[PDB]
Amino acid sequence: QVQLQESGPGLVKPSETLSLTCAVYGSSISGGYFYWHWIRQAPGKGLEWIGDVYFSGTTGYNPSLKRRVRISADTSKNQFSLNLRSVTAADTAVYFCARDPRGGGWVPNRFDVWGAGVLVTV
Amino acid sequence: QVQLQESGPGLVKPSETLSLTCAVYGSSISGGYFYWHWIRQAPGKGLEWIGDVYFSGTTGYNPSLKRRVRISADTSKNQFSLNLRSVTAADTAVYFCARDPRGGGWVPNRFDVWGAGVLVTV
Amino acid sequence: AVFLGFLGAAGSTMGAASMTLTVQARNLLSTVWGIKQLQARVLAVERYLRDQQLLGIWGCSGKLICCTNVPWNSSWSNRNLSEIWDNMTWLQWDKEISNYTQIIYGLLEESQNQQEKNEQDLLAL
Amino acid sequence: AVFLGFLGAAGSTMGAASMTLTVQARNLLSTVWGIKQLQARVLAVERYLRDQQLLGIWGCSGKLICCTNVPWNSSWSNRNLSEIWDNMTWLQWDKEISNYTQIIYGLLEESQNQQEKNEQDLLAL
Amino acid sequence: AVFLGFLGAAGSTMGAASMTLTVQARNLLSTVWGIKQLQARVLAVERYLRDQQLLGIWGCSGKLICCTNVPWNSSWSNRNLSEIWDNMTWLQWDKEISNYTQIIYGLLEESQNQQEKNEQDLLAL
Amino acid sequence: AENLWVTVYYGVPVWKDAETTLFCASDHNVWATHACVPTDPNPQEIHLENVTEEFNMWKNNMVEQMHTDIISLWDQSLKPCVKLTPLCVTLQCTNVTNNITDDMRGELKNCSFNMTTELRDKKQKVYSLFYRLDVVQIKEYRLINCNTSACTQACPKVSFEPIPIHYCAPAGFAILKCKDKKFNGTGPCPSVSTVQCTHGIKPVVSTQLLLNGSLAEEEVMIRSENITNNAKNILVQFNTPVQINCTRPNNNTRKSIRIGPGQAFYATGDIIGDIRQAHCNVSKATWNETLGKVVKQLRKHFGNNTIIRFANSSGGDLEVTTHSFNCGGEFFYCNTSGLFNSTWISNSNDSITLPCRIKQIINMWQRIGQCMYAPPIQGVIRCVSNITGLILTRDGGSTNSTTETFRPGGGDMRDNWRSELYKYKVVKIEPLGVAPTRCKRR
Amino acid sequence: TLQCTNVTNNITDDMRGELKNCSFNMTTELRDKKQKVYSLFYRLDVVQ
Amino acid sequence: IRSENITNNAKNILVQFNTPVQINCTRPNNNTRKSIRIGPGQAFYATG
Ligand SMILES: *[C@@H]1O[C@H](CO)[C@@H](O[C@@H]2O[C@H](CO)[C@@H](O[C@@H]3O[C@H](CO)[C@@H](O)[C@H](O[C@H]4O[C@H](CO)[C@@H](O)[C@H](O)[C@@H]4O)[C@@H]3O)[C@H](O)[C@H]2NC(C)=O)[C@H](O)[C@H]1NC(C)=O
Ligand SMILES: *[C@@H]1O[C@H](CO)[C@@H](O[C@@H]2O[C@H](CO)[C@@H](O)[C@H](O)[C@H]2NC(C)=O)[C@H](O)[C@H]1NC(C)=O
Ligand SMILES: *[C@@H]1O[C@H](CO)[C@@H](O[C@@H]2O[C@H](CO)[C@@H](O)[C@H](O)[C@H]2NC(C)=O)[C@H](O)[C@H]1NC(C)=O
Ligand SMILES: *[C@@H]1O[C@H](CO)[C@@H](O)[C@H](O)[C@H]1NC(C)=O
Ligand SMILES: *[C@@H]1O[C@H](CO)[C@@H](O)[C@H](O)[C@H]1NC(C)=O
Ligand SMILES: *[C@@H]1O[C@H](CO)[C@@H](O)[C@H](O)[C@H]1NC(C)=O
Ligand SMILES: *[C@@H]1O[C@H](CO)[C@@H](O)[C@H](O)[C@H]1NC(C)=O
Ligand SMILES: *[C@@H]1O[C@H](CO)[C@@H](O)[C@H](O)[C@H]1NC(C)=O
Ligand SMILES: *[C@@H]1O[C@H](CO)[C@@H](O)[C@H](O)[C@H]1NC(C)=O
Ligand SMILES: *[C@@H]1O[C@H](CO)[C@@H](O)[C@H](O)[C@H]1NC(C)=O
Ligand SMILES: *[C@@H]1O[C@H](CO)[C@@H](O)[C@H](O)[C@H]1NC(C)=O
Ligand SMILES: *[C@@H]1O[C@H](CO)[C@@H](O)[C@H](O)[C@H]1NC(C)=O
Ligand SMILES: *[C@@H]1O[C@H](CO)[C@@H](O)[C@H](O)[C@H]1NC(C)=O
Ligand SMILES: *[C@@H]1O[C@H](CO)[C@@H](O)[C@H](O)[C@H]1NC(C)=O
Ligand SMILES: *[C@@H]1O[C@H](CO)[C@@H](O)[C@H](O)[C@H]1NC(C)=O
Ligand SMILES: *[C@@H]1O[C@H](CO)[C@@H](O)[C@H](O)[C@H]1NC(C)=O
Ligand SMILES: *[C@@H]1O[C@H](CO)[C@@H](O)[C@H](O)[C@H]1NC(C)=O
Ligand SMILES: *[C@@H]1O[C@H](CO)[C@@H](O)[C@H](O)[C@H]1NC(C)=O
Ligand SMILES: *[C@@H]1O[C@H](CO)[C@@H](O)[C@H](O)[C@H]1NC(C)=O
Ligand SMILES: *[C@@H]1O[C@H](CO)[C@@H](O)[C@H](O)[C@H]1NC(C)=O
Ligand SMILES: *[C@@H]1O[C@H](CO)[C@@H](O)[C@H](O)[C@H]1NC(C)=O
Repeated sequence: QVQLQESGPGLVKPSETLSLTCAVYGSSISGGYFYWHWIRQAPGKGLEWIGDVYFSGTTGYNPSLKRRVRISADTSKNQFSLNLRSVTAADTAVYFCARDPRGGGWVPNRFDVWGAGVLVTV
Repeated sequence: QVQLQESGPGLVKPSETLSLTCAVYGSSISGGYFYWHWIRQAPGKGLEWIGDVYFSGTTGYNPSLKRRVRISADTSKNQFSLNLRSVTAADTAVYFCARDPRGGGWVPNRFDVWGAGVLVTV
Repeated sequence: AVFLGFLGAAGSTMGAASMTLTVQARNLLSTVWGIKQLQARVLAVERYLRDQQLLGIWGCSGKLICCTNVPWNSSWSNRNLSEIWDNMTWLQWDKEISNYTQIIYGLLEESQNQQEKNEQDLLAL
Repeated sequence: AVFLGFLGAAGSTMGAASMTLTVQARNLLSTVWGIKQLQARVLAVERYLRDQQLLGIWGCSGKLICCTNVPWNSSWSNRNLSEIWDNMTWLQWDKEISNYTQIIYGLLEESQNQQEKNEQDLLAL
Repeated sequence: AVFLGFLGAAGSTMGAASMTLTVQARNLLSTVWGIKQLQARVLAVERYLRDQQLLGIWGCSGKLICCTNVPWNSSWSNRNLSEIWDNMTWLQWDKEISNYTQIIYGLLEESQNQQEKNEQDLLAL
Repeated sequence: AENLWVTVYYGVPVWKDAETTLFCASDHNVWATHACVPTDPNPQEIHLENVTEEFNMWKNNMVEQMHTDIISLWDQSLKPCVKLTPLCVTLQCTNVTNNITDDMRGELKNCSFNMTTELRDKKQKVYSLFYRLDVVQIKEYRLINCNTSACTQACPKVSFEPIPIHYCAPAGFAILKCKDKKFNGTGPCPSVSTVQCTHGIKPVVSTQLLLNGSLAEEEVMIRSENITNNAKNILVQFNTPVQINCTRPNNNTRKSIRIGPGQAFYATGDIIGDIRQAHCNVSKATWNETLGKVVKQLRKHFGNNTIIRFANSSGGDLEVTTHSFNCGGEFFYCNTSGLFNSTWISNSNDSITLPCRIKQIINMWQRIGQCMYAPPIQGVIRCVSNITGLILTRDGGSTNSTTETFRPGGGDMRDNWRSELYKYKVVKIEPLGVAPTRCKRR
Repeated sequence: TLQCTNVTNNITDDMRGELKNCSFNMTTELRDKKQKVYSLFYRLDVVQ
Repeated sequence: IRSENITNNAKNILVQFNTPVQINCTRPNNNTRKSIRIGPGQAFYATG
């Protein structure tokens, strides 16, 4: 069984760093097979990709948030963290962390398993 | 306790190769930290550099005596030897062998420990 | 912390798995019970050294992705690149050409020897 | 006759000590007491082979002075060239960046992998 | 097998024997009775690793025929090329040039170090 | 003008004489095949042409290595066996009385003694037949080995039959053969051939009458370190078999006596039949022709007109005076005097029958403090071996006089191994080489 | 077990209460036999 | 004088001299060794 859990402050004062940590019990992050994305969903809106991180550190963020976000991934304890800097009043959303079998290119980007979904209100 | 001792013929017929062996008790020639020089001083005159030898064999002699001299250092028995060919009356002098801490860029040519000094009359 | 994803790309395609060779390449080296442990260490060392010697004989010393000038005979395999790097995995490829391996190694060896001889002849001038 | 000046340049500056790397490289390889000697030899061989594999993964195989293309981040050390190669020794330098070594190794590894991939892509054209 | 045609060219001239270096090269690696075979394997590994380390120090790593740039002093041998490659064998050559081997090894080592330093300062610009 | 520069070559075919440790290659017994490597089914032999190599059978480290290997193997094989410490007791013995033979008199003795049993607080009384050589007078007798050392019994399960052991070489080393026929061991050999592993080197142990081995291919060969000096031994290698039949015509019985908790002592019980001395039979015509070939080959090196005399063993220990060997676990000390009793000078169906003496307390190697106890073998023993060589020594002091006397000799077991490990030499490769060539790196 | 007595020949004052002439039975080469032997054992070695 | 902690008396103190003090010990008694067989091969050496 593979599943991810998100942890972090569910309520933070706007206008500073917001830290979330998604930890996966299942497929290892170190394995060069899966990309770890950080899809977000604001209330009354659709999904919104933020960024992804690979085992070798070739991360890529959304062009909209290429400056305000930083995704790190540590494999010793097998988790990955998202730091959203200078969060505004529009960042109140559910921050999902998803798995993509893009590595191992049998199939293109395809989010199959999703985390529980932690709602952060700022 | 570090010092140097010179050996060789103290009197030679002034037309042949003149051999003078300086052996150091203390530091090792093999170590690439010290250059081994062969300073000379004739009576009633000042000092006069002859040549130096490194552990790797990159020797350099005085331009005045670049043809008549050869310095060879053997690290198996930790000594070195000066061979001065075509000796003349001008070679009646005290032949000191000196240690230079130029190996390592801490200081420039800084002759600190000098041998006993053998007067090789000729 | 050197294990860190050993055989992680086993199920990946050849093209995708070729980008993580260093992960799998760095783990090849690391009374009677001491004898057995030391014998295992010596066996691992001998295997690694034979591997390195075989790589060096082909001129690929110190390279993880080294590609040579020996032509690929179609007799060994008829599948094209599109059906190899994007449609097949490394285990299937190894099982497919398992019986055409020694001749490829020999061809690489003589090709490297001929290349060295030609380089020597050219550089003599 | 091979020992013949092991270390020696320990007190020398980094620049001067870098000129005598060969002397410190030749000596890195060469009932229960036979086991003692055998285990010592096997441990030395394993350490040397691990060091050689680490050097090769960076593309510096068969080179004593091999310099790569990755940049020097200022956070690792703000000391300048005039004060590192002519005023500090190797032991002090190692003690200074003792805790910034693994990340440098990872950067070298990924840079060599990227260089090899780029060479393959360029040569394919 | 790897033993096929081992040596073989011992009686051949130096020029002819130089064309079959791979055959000899690939054959250099492969309770008390366990310590016999195990010690023999460790000894062979150590000898091969020392020889490879010497080759790498000379800059000919991963090369069977790698000719250097140090001049040949006529004192070692006054024989001309025609009278050595086409008229002498490797065993006789080794028996001839045995006293000057260590000096040539040192010359190769210092030449490789000087070349590395020259390349370093050239690449610095 | 020359502009020639140094070049380094790897994997060069250059070798130097060296000594290393060879290992097994075989294909339960005392010569343990469990700790011995399997052998390939297709051995590879690489013939080398236009190579002359200086061989010296008398400075081969491989023979000493094999001697140490054999001694260590025997010592290891004797470790998991019962120790006959309780056997050192006073034996009450009498002569064998049933169906006595004239030759077999002053021989095997019916001894009785008290020995321990499974229970410590008890003492059984047991009888057995002990050969004269085993016992010694203290009507009281004791084992000969009692005042030297307590020594262990040989386990019945393990067999002493020789098994070939191919001595390969480690990685980086090579074994050079010498197929050149008419080679006297020492000197240059022009026909050199590299071999991955040696041939069958069956570890048969004997004295003066070297059993199963590799026969010569051209004719009888004579080898000696210094034939001028009579101190050194002379090995004679035959080119044809001289097949010998050695037997013990005495149907014996084995009885197990419990000497401790699980330890069993195997003793000779009944001798049903008729007592008869074990005998060694050598063909008369075959021995005559073989010895004539030996005579011609020796005459080649000792002048065309000389008197040579083949006399019996000089003397010494029983091991170094009779043709000792093992056939089925019983060690026949067949005495060789009729074989070597003749004189040769310039110019049907009967076969000889040597006398043989069975012994159970054995000190095979020249060592004091260790023995064995060969258990008795049920039934009759017949091995029908192959005599394919001899070790002869010249009696010095004959001066320039035409008289010459070659007599059986040996004692040292290295000569037995040296006869099958003469063409092989061990060398170590030197793959690095340097030569001139028109080159410049850059 | 050892039957021991004090030495009495050429004994000095300092070497008193010291090495003792002990006699005892011991096994021999033949298992079914014993021999009475003697030895001089220092006091520190033996204990009553 | 060398010690791990000279202030603490628990640790020992090693004193290394610069010159040697010549000392000669001796056992003037002229003892004899006799070998008595306690078993097959094994022999015990005793004071005579
Ligand atoms: C020199 O070469 C000759 C050539 O034959 C060689 O003779 C061989 O001797 C061995 C000695 O053991 C013989 O092996 C025996 O053969 C008989 C008959 O086949 C067997 O019954 C024997 O069985 C024993 O082992 C069994 C367990 O495996 C026991 O259950 C049994 O009771 C016996 O103890 C045994 O295998 C061999 O037969 C002959 N060769 C021939 C062709 O008969 C001789 O040994 C060589 N060396 C010397 C020094 O002579
Ligand atoms: C798991 O592996 C299988 C094959 O082992 C993949 O199936 C392939 O899917 C692609 C889809 O683009 C097809 O083109 C291939 O033909 C399929 N392979 C075979 C052998 O038919 C599957 O996509 C992989 N799944 C994941 C999540 O990686
Ligand atoms: C011995 O080493 C010390 C430092 O390890 C050297 O001290 C340096 O000396 C130079 C020249 O005087 C100064 O520019 C440096 O600032 C000094 N550094 C330190 C840390 O003191 C000393 O010069 C060396 N001595 C010799 C003889 O080599
Ligand atoms: C190091 O050298 C550079 C060279 O320009 C200089 O700018 C800098 O101030 C120096 N720093 C120190 C600490 O000496
Ligand atoms: C790393 O080492 C440097 C060397 O002085 C030190 O200043 C720094 O605090 C160290 N950092 C950590 C995280 O240990
Ligand atoms: C090589 O040997 C000498 C000169 O070294 C000369 O007699 C001979 O002719 C030379 N060979 C050739 C082909 O000139
Ligand atoms: C057995 O026979 C021998 C023959 O010499 C004789 O000396 C010996 O006394 C006999 N045994 C007994 C117990 O008499
Ligand atoms: C040996 O003596 C015993 C009696 O101690 C007797 O029973 C046995 O038959 C005798 N055997 C022979 C061969 O004399
Ligand atoms: C065995 O014990 C009996 C008991 O009477 C004794 O007579 C006999 O001599 C013993 N056997 C020996 C000492 O060999
Ligand atoms: C052991 O006893 C036998 C028979 O008396 C004797 O020949 C031999 O010399 C003895 N061995 C020793 C070491 O005394
Ligand atoms: C003995 O020699 C004959 C001669 O051909 C041979 O057939 C037989 O196998 C040999 N037996 C051995 C070596 O045991
Ligand atoms: C062996 O033969 C060589 C020549 O091949 C000869 O010099 C030597 O004297 C011979 N030795 C004996 C013992 O025959
Ligand atoms: C053989 O012995 C004689 C004795 O006179 C001696 O001169 C000769 O040198 C010896 N042979 C060898 C090879 O040493
Ligand atoms: C030896 O005795 C046993 C005991 O019964 C018998 O089976 C066997 O046939 C006998 N041997 C011969 C050759 O008759
Ligand atoms: C040995 O020869 C004798 C007499 O010729 C004969 O009685 C006996 O049967 C022979 N034995 C063998 C094994 O040939
Ligand atoms: C040995 O016995 C075999 C068979 O019993 C026989 O063929 C051979 O001739 C005998 N050996 C002789 C008589 O030398
Ligand atoms: C056999 O050898 C012994 C000892 O060397 C000797 O006493 C005897 O006389 C020899 N045999 C003959 C028939 O001379
Ligand atoms: C061997 O037998 C002969 C003939 O009977 C005899 O003269 C010789 O003494 C015997 N050997 C020994 C060592 O007694
Ligand atoms: C031996 O002398 C000591 C000291 O006087 C004494 O205590 C001891 O009883 C003496 N031994 C005997 C057996 O009396
Ligand atoms: C030794 O045995 C004898 C025989 O009975 C006995 O009298 C003596 O006391 C024994 N020695 C001891 C117990 O020290
Ligand atoms: C030595 O022992 C004293 C005991 O009071 C302790 O206070 C002191 O710390 C010790 N020395 C060191 C270096 O810890």
